[PDB]
Amino acid sequence: TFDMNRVIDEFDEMTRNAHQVQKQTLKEILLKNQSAIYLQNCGLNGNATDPEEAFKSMVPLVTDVELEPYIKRMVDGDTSPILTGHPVPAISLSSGTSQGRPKFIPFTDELMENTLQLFRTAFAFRNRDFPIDDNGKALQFIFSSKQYISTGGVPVGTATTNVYRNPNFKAGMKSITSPSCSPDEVIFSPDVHQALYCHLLSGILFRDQVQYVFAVFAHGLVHAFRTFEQVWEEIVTDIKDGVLSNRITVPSVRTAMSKLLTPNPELAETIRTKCMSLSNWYGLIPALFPNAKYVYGIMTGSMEPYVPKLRHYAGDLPLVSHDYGSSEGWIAANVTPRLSPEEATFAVIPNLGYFEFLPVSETGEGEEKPVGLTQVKIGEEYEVVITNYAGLYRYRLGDVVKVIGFYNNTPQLKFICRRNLILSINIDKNTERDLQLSVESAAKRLSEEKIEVIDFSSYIDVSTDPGHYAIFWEISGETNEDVLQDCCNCLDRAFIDAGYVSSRKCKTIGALELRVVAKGTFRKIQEHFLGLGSSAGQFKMPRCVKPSNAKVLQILCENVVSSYFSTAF
Amino acid sequence: LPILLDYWPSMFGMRARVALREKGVEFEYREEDFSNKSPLLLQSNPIHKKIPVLVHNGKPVCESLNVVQYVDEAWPEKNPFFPSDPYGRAQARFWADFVDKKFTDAQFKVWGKKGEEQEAGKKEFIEAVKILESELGDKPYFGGDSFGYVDISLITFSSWFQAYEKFGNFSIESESPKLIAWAKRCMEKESVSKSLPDSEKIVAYAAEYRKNNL
Amino acid sequence: LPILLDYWPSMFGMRARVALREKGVEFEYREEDFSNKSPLLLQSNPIHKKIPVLVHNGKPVCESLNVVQYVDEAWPEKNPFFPSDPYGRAQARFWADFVDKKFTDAQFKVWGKKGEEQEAGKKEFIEAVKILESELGDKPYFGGDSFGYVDISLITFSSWFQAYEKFGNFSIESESPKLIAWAKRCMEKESVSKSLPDSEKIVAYAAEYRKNNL
Ligand SMILES: Nc1ncnc2c1ncn2[C@@H]1O[C@H](COP(=O)(O)OP(=O)(O)OP(=O)(O)O)[C@@H](O)[C@H]1O
Ligand SMILES: N[C@@H](CCC(=O)N[C@@H](CS)C(=O)NCC(=O)O)C(=O)O
Ligand SMILES: N[C@@H](CCC(=O)N[C@@H](CS)C(=O)NCC(=O)O)C(=O)O
Ligand SMILES: CC/C=C\C[C@H]1C(=O)CC[C@@H]1CC(=O)O
Repeated sequence: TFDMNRVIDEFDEMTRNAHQVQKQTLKEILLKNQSAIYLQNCGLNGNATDPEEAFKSMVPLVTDVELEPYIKRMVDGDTSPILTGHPVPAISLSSGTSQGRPKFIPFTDELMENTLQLFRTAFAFRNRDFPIDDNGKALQFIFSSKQYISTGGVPVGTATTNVYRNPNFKAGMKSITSPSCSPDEVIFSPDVHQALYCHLLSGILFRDQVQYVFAVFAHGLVHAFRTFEQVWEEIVTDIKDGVLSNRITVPSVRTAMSKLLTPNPELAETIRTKCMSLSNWYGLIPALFPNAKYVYGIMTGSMEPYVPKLRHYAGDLPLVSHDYGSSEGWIAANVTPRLSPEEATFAVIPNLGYFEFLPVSETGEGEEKPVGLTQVKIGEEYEVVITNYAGLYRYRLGDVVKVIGFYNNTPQLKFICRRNLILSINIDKNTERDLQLSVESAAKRLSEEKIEVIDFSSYIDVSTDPGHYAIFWEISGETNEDVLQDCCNCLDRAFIDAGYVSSRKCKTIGALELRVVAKGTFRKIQEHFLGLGSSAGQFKMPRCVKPSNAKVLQILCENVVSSYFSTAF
Repeated sequence: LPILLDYWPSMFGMRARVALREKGVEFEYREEDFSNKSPLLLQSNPIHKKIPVLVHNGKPVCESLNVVQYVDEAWPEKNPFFPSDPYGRAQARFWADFVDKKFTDAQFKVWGKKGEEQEAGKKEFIEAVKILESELGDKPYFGGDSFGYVDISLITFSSWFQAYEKFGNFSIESESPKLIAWAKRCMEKESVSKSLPDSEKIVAYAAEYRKNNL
Repeated sequence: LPILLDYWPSMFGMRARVALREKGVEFEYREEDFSNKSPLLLQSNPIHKKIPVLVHNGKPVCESLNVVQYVDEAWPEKNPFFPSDPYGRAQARFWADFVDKKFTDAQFKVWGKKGEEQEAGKKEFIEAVKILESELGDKPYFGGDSFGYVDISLITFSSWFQAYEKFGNFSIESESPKLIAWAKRCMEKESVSKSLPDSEKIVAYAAEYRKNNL
């Protein structure tokens, strides 16, 4: 049950208690995890009296590559548990790459608990700074329309999509948000770009009740509001006659939207008139929602260049930066959300993981040993290392954060980061230039409709006979299938190597499959990841999925706005 | 050789079979005829007359949890079922009492009855499977860093999972894949890959046990 | 300091108490009103909500027999209840498991129920008390050459022996004397001589239980 005062004073005691609950976090994780095969090899067994000293001296630091094989074991039919434990409800991917290749990380229901409280505690902290009406709503560009099942019959999961499709989500979040604008099915509409258009429509549908405008990322809102900028003359026509644009085709979301539509001429007069009293949609969001108290999302790191466009979109309505963490674990929470985005620092919540920090103090990099949370040094930058409920045990995630100060006894973290960049020789390529080229080649078939490609990814499915390549597209607008088919063919045609040719011509790798996904999917891959708890060095999108990437994997199958196999070949 | 007198469809006996096989001990198996009790089982345990009992050095060890720990302590040199710390083996025992008691009455009744009870224990089975699911946090096993004490206790319940899949008409995997697939990991090991009988056979035992008493 | 969450007529609570005092711990008892199960008890075992519970290092330790092995492993330098061999260990656990099944339920029947239920439970405890007497044979105790594991397990039932004698309107000594015999022998240990409350009161609790459910 959400309650401002008791939850934050418990959070206050919590942050005062940084040491024990950090210790306890580790304690319970390993108590819950005494069986991990990683750990026998580490020489661990629990209890005793040197438990902190033990692990810091006994288990070695690890990388994504070494993390690949074991959770691969979980995912691929051998329904079998590993470095933490049990066959988890969901497994991860990570931006940047594991030597150019995909990285898996498990999800258990504890991770959901990590989330509810963080949103529980932070919403209360924001409601302390921006108090909301308990009868209103929010425009939340939130998406979870999509859920794939691994080749072993196991759920493979995204952070966000495992949030909203979870059995405990709706009842769990009832008390800590203003009621969603979207019917359940459009958030989960198999066409999320149309859902986007509907979500625009959705948060717009209770404007006077809207208490804030939300996307996890500014680029999310920026793209939403640059897409706002793309489609709402279509919306006026759509909501005018009580009949939705021909752009919308998926039956369940069309059914849901048909349940709300009746003809309404006066508001078109209305809608055209306000909206350009601004010059060029500066302060488009308080214009849209005049009762919105804030814009909520990341405003630090690599999103700092999207902050201006958003503040350009936002005008002078105060901009609040949102907290940091992921499936890989939660790290920091904004308990003072009223502060400006450039100065934004977030406080760590301590039982969501047990995390250590590698100092950068020497030159770059430097052979210093990892130090604990309260012994870290203010003003200096450390790399985050993570042990949590998500299958990471003292894992080097690879990004750098600065310590700005303390909220009582727990430290404040700032993120001037961007990319976890250094890479190495992959196998899910098909040279990056070739796959980018492939997208570029086939997409100008769509550019004929005045469309560009905002993003793209790919995947290899080797459960099928023969296995096939799966390419995924995020494009600026709805079009027909015939051209998406032509694109799939071109994408095959744009993989120019002599190798690729022997394969697919001799069908020893089956016809490649283009499933065009819808908008926001790669908004969502960014969105869970600068948000990821560590440091904003988290931005290089993995571009093709070896059976070892998952967030996008849970983002592949169900939001097939269309899915097709090359009629050529 | 130590000889196991046992009962081919008994999870409890399989615990003992799993223990000995987990180790590396050469042992002799004995099939028991409950209508025609052997003189050796009768002379080992003339009271309950119950399996499994291991006679080693000419001395019988009865009851499943008691056998597996006898297996551990009589030969404590390579793959230990217990951890080194008292509170650790504690949890293994606490959950061993859990598996053999409330979890067992829940399943016994899932494969053993019709009508009200069966449904009442549809709930009880799921909720107990739920709490193990909770306790495990995320452990690839139960009682220690490898194959362990309560893993031993429950792995033999995993042969009966298909019997609980049908008469309980469940999917204990679609509600909690964590546990069965914990066993499917545990299944790759030969202690259960050579001691656990066919599951089509376990589904058969209970089905025919359902025909003979109403 | 060890916190034992106990219940005055708990044979099992007494199992914990007897065990601890036998070893050599100074510990604190808290009387529980199971109408209002404690914040620390409800945190120790949120589902069973059952005692005895010994909290050490801030780790709740539950189930009576489970608790007395905790006693062994927690202070393993002075008074062991087990012998040195694995088989002797398993014998003792075997007979502790005996104490807990048909024995417990039988007495449960003799002072808890009446009529058709009663005499069944009456022949039952006489039979249990005879296998008992038979296996006691000669030993001053059970689980070893001195005060043992299951010594603790079954000695605590001996204050109820009065309760069993009057409601049963029996005399469990003429059919089997060497046990109650053995029992007041074991009373001379300060472990049980200060942990177990008066039997006229235990009788009276059985009478309160009886007057309530007729
Ligand atoms: N940053 C985040 N954004 C959205 N959801 C998050 C985030 N961090 C954790 N979660 C939560 O993770 C839990 C589920 O996400 P989840 O962990 O399933 O995906 P996963 O399989 O671990 O791997 P991944 O998210 O990296 O794909 C949910 O309770 C979800 O709320
Ligand atoms: N605690 C004992 C009890 C065993 C028990 O009841 N076993 C069944 C087979 S699983 C049995 O032997 N029953 C004898 C009978 O039906 O009379 C154990 O698990 O070994
Ligand atoms: N065999 C168990 C059972 C113990 C037992 O009978 N506990 C009762 C003592 S009356 C109890 O705690 N009851 C609590 C309740 O009635 O809710 C043990 O030894 O711990
Ligand atoms: C507790 C978070 C639940 C959902 C998380 C996502 C949101 O809805 C806001 C962003 C957040 C991701 C992040 O902070 O990394």
